[PDB]
Amino acid sequence: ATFVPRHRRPYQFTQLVQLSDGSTFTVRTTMPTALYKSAKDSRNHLLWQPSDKSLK
Amino acid sequence: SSQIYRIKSGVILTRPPLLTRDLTPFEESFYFYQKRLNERLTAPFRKDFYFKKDTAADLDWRIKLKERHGVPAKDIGRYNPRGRMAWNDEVLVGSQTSSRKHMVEKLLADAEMRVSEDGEEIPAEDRVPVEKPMPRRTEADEKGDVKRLDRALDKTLYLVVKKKAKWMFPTGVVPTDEGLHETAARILAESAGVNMNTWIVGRVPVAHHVVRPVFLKKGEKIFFLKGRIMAGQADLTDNLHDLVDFKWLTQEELRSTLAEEYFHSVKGMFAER
Amino acid sequence: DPRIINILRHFAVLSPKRIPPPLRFGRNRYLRHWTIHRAWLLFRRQQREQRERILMQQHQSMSNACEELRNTEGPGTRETGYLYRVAMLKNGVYGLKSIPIEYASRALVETPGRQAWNHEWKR
Amino acid sequence: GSWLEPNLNRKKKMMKGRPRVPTGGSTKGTTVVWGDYGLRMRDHHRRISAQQLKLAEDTIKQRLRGQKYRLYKRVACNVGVYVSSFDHWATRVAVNQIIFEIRGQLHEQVIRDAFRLAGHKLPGLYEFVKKGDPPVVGITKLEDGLTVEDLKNPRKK
Amino acid sequence: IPDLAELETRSALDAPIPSEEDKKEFRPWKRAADRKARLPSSRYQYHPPKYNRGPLHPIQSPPSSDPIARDFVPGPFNMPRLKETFRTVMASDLMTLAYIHTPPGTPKKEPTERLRAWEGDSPYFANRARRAPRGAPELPIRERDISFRNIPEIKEITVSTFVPLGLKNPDLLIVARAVLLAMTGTMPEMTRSKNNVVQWQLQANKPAGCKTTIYGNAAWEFMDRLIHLVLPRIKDWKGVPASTGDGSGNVQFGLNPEDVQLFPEVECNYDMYPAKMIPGCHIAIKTTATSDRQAKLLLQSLGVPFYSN
RNA sequence: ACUUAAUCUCAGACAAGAUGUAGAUUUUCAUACCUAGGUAUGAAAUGCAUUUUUUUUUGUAUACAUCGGGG
RNA sequence: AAAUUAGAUGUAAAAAAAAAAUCUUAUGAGGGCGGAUCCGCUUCUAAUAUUUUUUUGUAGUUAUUAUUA
Ligand SMILES: NC(=O)c1ccc[n+]([C@@H]2O[C@H](COP(=O)([O-])OP(=O)(O)OC[C@H]3O[C@@H](n4cnc5c(N)ncnc54)[C@H](O)[C@@H]3O)[C@@H](O)[C@H]2O)c1
Ligand SMILES: [Mg+2]
Repeated sequence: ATFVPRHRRPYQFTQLVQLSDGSTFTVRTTMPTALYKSAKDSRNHLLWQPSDKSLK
Repeated sequence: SSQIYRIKSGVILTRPPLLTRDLTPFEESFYFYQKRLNERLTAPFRKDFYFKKDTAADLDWRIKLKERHGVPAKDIGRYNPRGRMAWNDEVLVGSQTSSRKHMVEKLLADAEMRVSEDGEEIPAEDRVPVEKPMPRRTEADEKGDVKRLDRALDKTLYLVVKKKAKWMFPTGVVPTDEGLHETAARILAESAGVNMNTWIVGRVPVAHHVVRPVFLKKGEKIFFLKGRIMAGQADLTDNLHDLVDFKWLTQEELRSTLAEEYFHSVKGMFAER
Repeated sequence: DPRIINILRHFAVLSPKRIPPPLRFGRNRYLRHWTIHRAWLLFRRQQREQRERILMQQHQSMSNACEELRNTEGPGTRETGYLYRVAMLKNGVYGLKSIPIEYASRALVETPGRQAWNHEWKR
Repeated sequence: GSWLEPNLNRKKKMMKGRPRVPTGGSTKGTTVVWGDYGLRMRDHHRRISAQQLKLAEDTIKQRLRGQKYRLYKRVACNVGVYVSSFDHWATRVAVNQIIFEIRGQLHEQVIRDAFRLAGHKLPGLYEFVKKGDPPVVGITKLEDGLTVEDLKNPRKK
Repeated sequence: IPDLAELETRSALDAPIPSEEDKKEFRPWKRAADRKARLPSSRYQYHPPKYNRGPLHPIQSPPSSDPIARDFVPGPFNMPRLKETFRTVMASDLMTLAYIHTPPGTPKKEPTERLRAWEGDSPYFANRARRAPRGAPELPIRERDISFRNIPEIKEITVSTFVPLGLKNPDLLIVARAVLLAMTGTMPEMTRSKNNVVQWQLQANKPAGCKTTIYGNAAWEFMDRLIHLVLPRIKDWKGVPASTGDGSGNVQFGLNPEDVQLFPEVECNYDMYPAKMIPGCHIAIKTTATSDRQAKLLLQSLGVPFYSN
């Protein structure tokens, strides 16, 4: 008699992630925060934007 | 003994969509339906795991939590997983709650701080609203500028050029020294300038157009490569080839401008959006 | 110790005995869920068949051009199929700098940023 | 290990056994496989010790010293001889089997003198063998079109 | 047409959309209140068995799709932006970048038997056991070309944390279990040590870590947080080593403890974990690719910078 | 064959591409031209070199087919 | 050097029909002939196996290309 395990998942919310460029997308996360304002990200890192001179 | 066909190498420079496609009505209703089902099967939210008791964050969460009638989520409306009225989890037709505009409204109505650092509720009139998201449709969308790359952010744009007149893509004769991928890169620089950041996908052609020879006239065998523009704008100033105008068109507007035979050959390369 | 108890209280809630029980739907609700389930799976089929149709058409276009390109000759005094053999080379395709980081890193976003596109980029 | 000292345990005692006596047409070890010339044991089957094979090698080296040659050994001492506890390592050799092989920029007569002197240090009678000559089935060389099936055929007269 | 006559005439899928008037009088909340009673229960009272005894047991378990089933997981809640981005635009490119044209009438390739057999004239060769794998002891998987029917994609991601010191301080494993809970959104499964080393004080068969595996959309969303929010914030980060890869299409790397707290889910409650109890994790990205170069190419298509190890 | 003790041999090939070079100064192609062909400036073809087993050279067929120490 | 984790083969999944032959089996035809079922001979059908045998068919669906209206 193989047991049927039941999934143990925590509460999840729908969060808006506003990157440093102002663009906003929706995500599914567990944190309670509503809007995550990201000041630093791939859009403001030189390694991901080598041609950008403002960050250089 | 002259060659019958003139080999040409062209580049179809395209700007990929910058925004996700609009969700269908079923997708919105389905997500809301599943989000509410998640309330009935996921563990309850422990505020003690994220907010310390008797702090600005805790007190601020508690006030807004009372406005949501105890629901820790902000995009599922008012629904209690437990109780005698948990069975009524299916919204009726027309429910604005399941719309995306309502989700963004509630989620942005929550990011504002309602309690100062001293634990006192900020007056409703002295509350700072958060900077709302940018609109999906830019000024070019309303203006209808076919020379802008901000237009139709939800669809792919194709760089089409006129030659002193028939609209077509940047093309040119292939020399004996360079190849197809080297020839296309040169034509793009001589046509639209070098001020655009472009990445040629590779060496394989995505489409081809054959103009059979008229027995006489020499046939044309055009092989079109595919290109991606990270940034920049096309400039026809001081172009070597006799180019007059350029415009960025969608897949729908493309068929109207280009000829039927010229379009029938390059439509196989198209994508979904 | 007090902080650890806060952690344990989180796991104690996820215990198999504490988590909610399996759903219990009636017939009318169950039938309604069946239609929602049935439609969603069919909707994926349409998206799948549509996504797979475009992928097929693009491959055919490449094969047509490539097969045709293999038969052509030139330019000038170049043996037939030279261009076909050169196009199939994969120099640097699997290298570190194959695909530019900037192009790949940029992704689709629900809403645009402050500056949707930068036309001032200079080589 | 080596060809004179195997990677075996001396404590584990072995039975005497008996050298291989092929009575079914086998020709294993009777031909020169690597070198150009060889040293064949042509009389009977014995059990050679590691002290007798080391002296044979030293004999060849002494005679051919200062010259370019490559000596191959076609036997290994993997049989522990226990003379009442372990005494020495030995090797079982069948009849008409090659013991050594050589190849290099040497004169054939100079190699004969080397193998000749090595046939005195080893026990038994030995024979100088070249590369390309037929094998030996028992004590009969398969020469003049003779095959291994003619030796098995009852009708021989 | 006779074929159409065989269809169900009383079709409910062809019924008109409900009107507005009837929509206004449909109030599930008013119906229950007015009744002031409990409606009789239905005689159909089948519930999924807690144990599956077997396929022929009188009581059977329903498929996991069924909502009543104890394995049911709520369906998708949103479209991961990275899954949408890759399929819509990136997929067409990878197919174009890596493509080898097959002639129209090319004969299909016959895969050779990797476990060779003995063929020859020796009577012994007939019943000889199949030869061993030539080269490595285990057979490596053969690479599949990138075609319109085979586009490498991300399938699942396994985050594994090893905490040797936990054995002595049991509070290191409790905090480690919580970090992977908020980071991934699943219930980690504790792991046990397998080797005994006295120098490192490691004892075998004792709980010394936990792990998680997220599949489907949850995996894509995890990559989004990693590539665009966590990895860019690491100080003096060079990239994923160019030597990563097991030879079958799976990429693996390790994060330091100070970069695990950079996760958006961990930093918000960074004060709820005791000091210096945040562990480091090993992230193994499993993809549909069939080779190391195809996998690295896929990650490069998602904006993953690689550095020469 | 599997296992045991020794010993021997090998650890690498082709096609294409690319890279230069002496050439011959012919044809095709691309430009500056003239008046559609030649006038030229180039490229290619051309012959052996050169690069090719994981390489900044891909593919095919193969066990991608090899590591430290000492002199 | 020695700690945990993730890996490490390939193929198939619309659908076949039909002719004879070689045995072997059958509580198949209660076969026939000698001595319903036992035993020895035995023809016929059926099934499995085998043939490289004799072939026929290899579609439909999605898309591409070519001609045709
Ligand atoms: N799963 C099937 O029934 C099925 C059938 C035939 C072929 N295939 C093949 O299997 C591979 C993958 O199957 P697929 O095409 O069904 O992938 P899929 O993307 O449709 O489904 C994969 C996961 O993403 C989720 N998902 C799908 N669409 C979504 C959306 N619009 N919004 C949010 N979430 C969404 C699904 O619930 C699922 O968990 C493909 O190569 C396909 O050709 C699958
Ligand atoms: Mg003697």
